[PDB]
Amino acid sequence: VPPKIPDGERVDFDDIHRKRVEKDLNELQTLIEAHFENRKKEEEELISLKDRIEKRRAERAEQQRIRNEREKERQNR
Amino acid sequence: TTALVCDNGSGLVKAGFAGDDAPRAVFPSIVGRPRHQGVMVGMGQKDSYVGDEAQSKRGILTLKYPIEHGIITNWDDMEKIWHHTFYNELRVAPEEHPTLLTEAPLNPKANREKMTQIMFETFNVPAMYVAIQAVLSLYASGRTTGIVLDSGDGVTHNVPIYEGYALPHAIMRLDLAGRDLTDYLMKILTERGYSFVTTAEREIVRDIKEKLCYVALDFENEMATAASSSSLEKSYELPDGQVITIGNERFRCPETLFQPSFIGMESAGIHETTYNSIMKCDIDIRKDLYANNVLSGGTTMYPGIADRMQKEITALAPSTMKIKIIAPPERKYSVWIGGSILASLSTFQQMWISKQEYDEAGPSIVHRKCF
Amino acid sequence: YLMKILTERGYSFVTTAEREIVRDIKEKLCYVALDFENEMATAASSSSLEKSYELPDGQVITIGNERFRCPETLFQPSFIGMESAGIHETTYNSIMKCDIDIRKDLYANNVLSGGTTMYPGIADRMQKEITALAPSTMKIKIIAPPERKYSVWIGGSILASLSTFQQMWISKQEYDEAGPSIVHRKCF
Amino acid sequence: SDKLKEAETRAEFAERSVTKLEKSIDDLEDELYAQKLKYKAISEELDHALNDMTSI
Amino acid sequence: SDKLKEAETRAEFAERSVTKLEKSIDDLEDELYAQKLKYKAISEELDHALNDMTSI
Ligand SMILES: Nc1ncnc2c1ncn2[C@@H]1O[C@H](COP(=O)(O)OP(=O)(O)O)[C@@H](O)[C@H]1O
Ligand SMILES: [Mg+2]
Repeated sequence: VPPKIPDGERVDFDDIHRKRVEKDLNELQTLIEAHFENRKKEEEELISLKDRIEKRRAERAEQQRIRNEREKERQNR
Repeated sequence: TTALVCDNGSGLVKAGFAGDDAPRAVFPSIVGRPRHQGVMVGMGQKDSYVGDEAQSKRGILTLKYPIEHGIITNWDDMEKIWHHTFYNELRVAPEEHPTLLTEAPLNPKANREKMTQIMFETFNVPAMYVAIQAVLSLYASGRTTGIVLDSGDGVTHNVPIYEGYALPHAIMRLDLAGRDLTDYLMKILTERGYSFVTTAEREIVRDIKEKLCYVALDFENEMATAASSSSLEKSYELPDGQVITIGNERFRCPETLFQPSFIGMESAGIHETTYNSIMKCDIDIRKDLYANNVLSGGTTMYPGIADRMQKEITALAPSTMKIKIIAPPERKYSVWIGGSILASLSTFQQMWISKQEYDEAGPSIVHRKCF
Repeated sequence: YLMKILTERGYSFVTTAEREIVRDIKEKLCYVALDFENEMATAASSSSLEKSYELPDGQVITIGNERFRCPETLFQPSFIGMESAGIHETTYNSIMKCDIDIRKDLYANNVLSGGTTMYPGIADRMQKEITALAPSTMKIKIIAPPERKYSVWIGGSILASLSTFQQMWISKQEYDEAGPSIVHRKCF
Repeated sequence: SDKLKEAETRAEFAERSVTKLEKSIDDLEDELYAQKLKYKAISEELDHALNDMTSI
Repeated sequence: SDKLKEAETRAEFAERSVTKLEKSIDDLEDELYAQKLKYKAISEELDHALNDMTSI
């Protein structure tokens, strides 16, 4: 014979609130917080660091030009 | 203690402890032995990579799914998959946790009996229970009525339920699912020049299907539009470059669901087997089933299917009834969420198949009262 | 081929002993051009390439555009009449025969070895050629360790020093039982 | 004489190579910075969009 | 002997410079490529968002 489920009390369709409404606001707020903190940590620091590395690169370029010119001056024979 | 809600599925094994929102570990169910020779010594090369590890070394493996259509065809590989799931993806010994497997409707008995025998002898669980994959998807929606179309990756089945009383004479199980759509897409891609043959490249075609294909609202109009303009051609970059451009293959692959004559299957589409499943029900619960049609399973995630199906059923159904299609955003894990809810219930706590009961009646206990 | 193109300036090396002298010339002077046509045009106008070399008895010789024409044969085997494609295209063909999912890793880990890959400027010419052939998205990297010549022997030492390898040797009693054809068997 | 000729020759090759390497390095770094700045401009587009979304 | 010593030292210094430059180039290349893949991914998900908007 097919199984017979013993009779209980309750409930159903009442956990949809407690599993939906929670993340309906908490998840949105938490993801907004994550996006804000990630953008703040990432974008400005990356642009500033790239500018810093660019300045160091320009200084390296100047040093390379000076050394190349002095060595070409001496070695030119 | 807590229960383990495993869900074998066919294509993705989803598991996790009972009482959460999402499965803890989701990974493809493939076991791939290496096929080449291997010359480096001491590299630590194993004999079989299972789960998500074999989706990264798939270049030199021969992946083979252990579950063909719901049924399990290779028991050793399935045992290996279960062992991996318990020990490495969850890291909980099964000696201290009840398990709740899931099984498609109308499956062979021997499959279910072997499943319970394995769970009780090899892994030695305290108690396990097998549940039909559609009732859980109905749990997750928070309903108690409705006809659920659970189009997985192995098999598409359509179980109608009213007021908690399932109708066993109205279950329409059809064996067209995501895998056949992958094969058909791989077969129609050859019309542009792209040939995928290896069992590893089936995964690439699956990714193409997931990311690009969509279900057309009206098939003939889309076929006419894609043949004149070029606003549909979306490109995609293979795992090595050489981008490809998919034209009207986009909506022709998932159209097979509504016209199974494309892959040579005789039966009617998923739009008409639902109506037939409804019409087999009694005359007084057809309105409720019309109003509470539920979608589940992975393959029902195509963009634009919840409108095509509603249009088709509204065409078939009487003009007065209201047709509503419930398509929750968490469709893929709907069965597992329902499984967690069912395992977390207090009323259900005495339905498990306790080990002493199995010792007294053998594996055939599953067909008995403890269903 | 170098010994054959040196005859275009007047230097004739024929004896099997003088092949060693031509080999020394090749080792010390030849280099692989980054772009062949531009080098051929430059060497035909200026004279900044002509490097001289002293034979084992005096009579210095001056090598002009023979410098980068000798090792160019690697990338155009039609020079010595061979049909096949250069070492820049047989690598790409060898990659394309592999499966579609391991081509990125092979593209990124192209390794050079052997003596003849020591020409100055080959690790750039080969990378340029493969980047021309390969899809634009993949990254092409050419590993050229400074210890290229002895790379095979260093690897051999490492392999012989492994503990896991210690039971793969073809022991003499095994040879006595199966004859010399044992090498093709499991002990490869 | 052979030794020092060899050393100076290979050193000259080294100098020319390393200078080419430095040009390569600078071009790569500057292109990286340009791409990163384009990305951050896109990020601030998204951040303006998020400020709109502050509507929620 | 003096010329040999100076030449050898200059050569070794330049050589070590070469190796270090190569390593730096490799690392910056890895980071830049990762950024490139990030950009392609962000653009693609942006387009998916646009198509989602088109749907709804
Ligand atoms: N986002 C998606 N879009 C289209 N198809 C998808 C998507 N995600 C998964 N699929 C298809 O669904 C299948 C996974 O279905 P799933 O529900 O995991 O099956 P099972 O019932 O065995 O768990 C995949 O093989 C894939 O073909
Ligand atoms: Mg399923």
